[PDB]
Amino acid sequence: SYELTQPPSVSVAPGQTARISCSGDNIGGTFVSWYQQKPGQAPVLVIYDDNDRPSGIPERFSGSNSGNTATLTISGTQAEDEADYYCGTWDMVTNNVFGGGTKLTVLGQPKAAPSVTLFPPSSEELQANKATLVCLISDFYPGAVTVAWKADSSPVKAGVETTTPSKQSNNKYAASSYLSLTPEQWKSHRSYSCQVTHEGSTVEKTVAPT
Amino acid sequence: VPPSTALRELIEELVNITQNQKAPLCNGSMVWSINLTAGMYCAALESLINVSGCSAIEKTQRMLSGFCPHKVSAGQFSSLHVRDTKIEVAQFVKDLLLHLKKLFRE
Amino acid sequence: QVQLVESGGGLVQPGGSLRLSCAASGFTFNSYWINWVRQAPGKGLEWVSGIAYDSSNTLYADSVKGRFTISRDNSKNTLYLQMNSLRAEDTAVYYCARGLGAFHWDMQPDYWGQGTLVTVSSASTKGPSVFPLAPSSKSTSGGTAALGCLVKDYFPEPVTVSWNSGALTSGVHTFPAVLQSSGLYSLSSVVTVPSSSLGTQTYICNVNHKPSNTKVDKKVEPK
Repeated sequence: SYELTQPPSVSVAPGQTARISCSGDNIGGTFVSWYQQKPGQAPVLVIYDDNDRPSGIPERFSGSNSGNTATLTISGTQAEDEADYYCGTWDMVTNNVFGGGTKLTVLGQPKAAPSVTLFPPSSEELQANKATLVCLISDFYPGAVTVAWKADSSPVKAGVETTTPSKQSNNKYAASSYLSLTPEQWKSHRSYSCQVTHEGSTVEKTVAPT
Repeated sequence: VPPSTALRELIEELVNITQNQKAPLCNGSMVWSINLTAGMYCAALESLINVSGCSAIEKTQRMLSGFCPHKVSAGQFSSLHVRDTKIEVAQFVKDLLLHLKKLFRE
Repeated sequence: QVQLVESGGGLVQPGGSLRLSCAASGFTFNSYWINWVRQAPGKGLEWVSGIAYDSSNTLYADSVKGRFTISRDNSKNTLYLQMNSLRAEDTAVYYCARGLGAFHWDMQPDYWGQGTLVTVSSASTKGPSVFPLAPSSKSTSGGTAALGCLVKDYFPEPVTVSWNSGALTSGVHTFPAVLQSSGLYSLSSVVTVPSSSLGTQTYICNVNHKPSNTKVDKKVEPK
C-alpha cells in the first residue's frame, strides 16, 4: 500500500556533505525518523519528528521533510558515518513502514594490508579423529581476498570452506578460511599453508605437525 | 539527481541485453529475485554470479562488480534467499533495470 | 540506561510455533507503546506488531495477522510475541523496539533491542564442538600472543563467545561464521594477550549456543 523508497547506495568524499532521500506520496504529511545501522548491530535512531536529533547524535546530522521527499543530510561527512541508513514513518493504514535503506560509503579509504593468522589442528581435534586448519584474515581493504591452500607446495582444492569478507567495526574487512583434514593427511605431509592474496601482495603463513 | 557515469553505463547495458536478446536470456537459467533494498548491487551480483553457461550476462556481472565493495564468490551455499523467489534471468535483468531507472524519476 | 533484551530464538520447524519475549529496563515500561520488528539476513526492516501502553490496542502487519499474537505484562516489565504457522519466510532477527509515545499514532521506534534470531527451516538443531586454538606468538606484536577457540559444526546461528566470563574484553576478535557445504556453521574467536602471562593467567572461552541450550567453557593451554 504505502511504501517509502530510498536509493540503495551513496558515496561522498570525506568532510564534504552527504544527502539521503526517502520518497513516498504525501510523505511531508507524516513524521520521518532516520535510523543508522552498522554491520551486525541493531539500528540506532539519529533523527525523529522530521528534524529532531536525540541526545548523543553529533550536530552534523540533520533531516528535512517536504511534500514528497524526506532528506537526511550529513554535513562534515566522516569515516565512522559509513553505514546503512533507514527512513521510517507511521501510516494509518499500514502503520510502521520503513524505506529500503541506503548504504553510505565515504570515498577514498587507503589500501589496507591483511593480517593472516593460521592455526593448526588442536590436540583435542586430532584426538577426535578430525582435523581443521584455521586461516584467519583481519583488517584489509578493499574487501577482496583470494585464499588458497597448499599441501607440501601442492594445491588443495577439496575440504576448503571460506567466507565472503565482511565489514569490520573499523571499516576494514575480515574473512576466515577453514581446511578439513583426516588426521592421516595432516600427519602425513611435511606442512600445509594457506596463502592470502590481497591486491597483488600475497601473505603465506605455513604450519606443520609435531 | 544527475547520473553517476559508471551507473548509466550499467543502465545502458542492462537495456541492451533486455531489448536486444533474441531467444531467452541464458536459456532457462533461473536466479534469485531482489528488492530495492541495501546490498542490492551485491545481491544482484551474487544472484547472477551463479549462472555459468551464459556469456550475455558477463559484462553486466563485471559492471555490477565495481558497485559491490566486497568480493562475491559463486556458490556461497546459504539460506539467505529466505525472502526472495526464483525467477527467469530475463525478468531478473528487467526488474533491476526498472529499479535503477526509477532512481532517476523525479 | 534504556535496555530491551529479547530471547527465545532458535530453529523452528515450518508450520511450527515459538514464543519470543522482551525484557525492558531503564525507563517507565508502563508509558510506552512497544513494537516487534524483524529483519531477514540482508533484507531491510519490517514492522511485525505493536502493543499499547495499557493493552487497549493491539496491531499487526498484514503478512503476519492471525498467526502472531503480541502481549505484555507491565508487572514483570516484559513484552511477548506468540508466533504460529511459521512459514520459512518468517526467518529473521527479531527486534523489540520502543515506540515514541503510548498510542498507535506515535508507535515509531526509538530504542531497539539487540534482537533474537528465529530460524524457520526443516533442518535439525545441531550443537557445536569447541577446540582450543593454542596460543602462538608467531603473527602477533612483541610481548603478546594469540590464542583462540574454534566453534565447529553447529546450526542454526548464532553463537555467543566471551573470554573469562566477560572479564577479559579487549584483544578479542570473534570472526563471522562460515556456512559450510554440510550446511552447518563454524566460527573462530581469537584473543590477544601478554606473552609472559601464559602459564599464570587462565584463559577460558565461554561458548554459548542458545538454540541448542549448550554451553562450553573451553580452557586454552600452551602447547
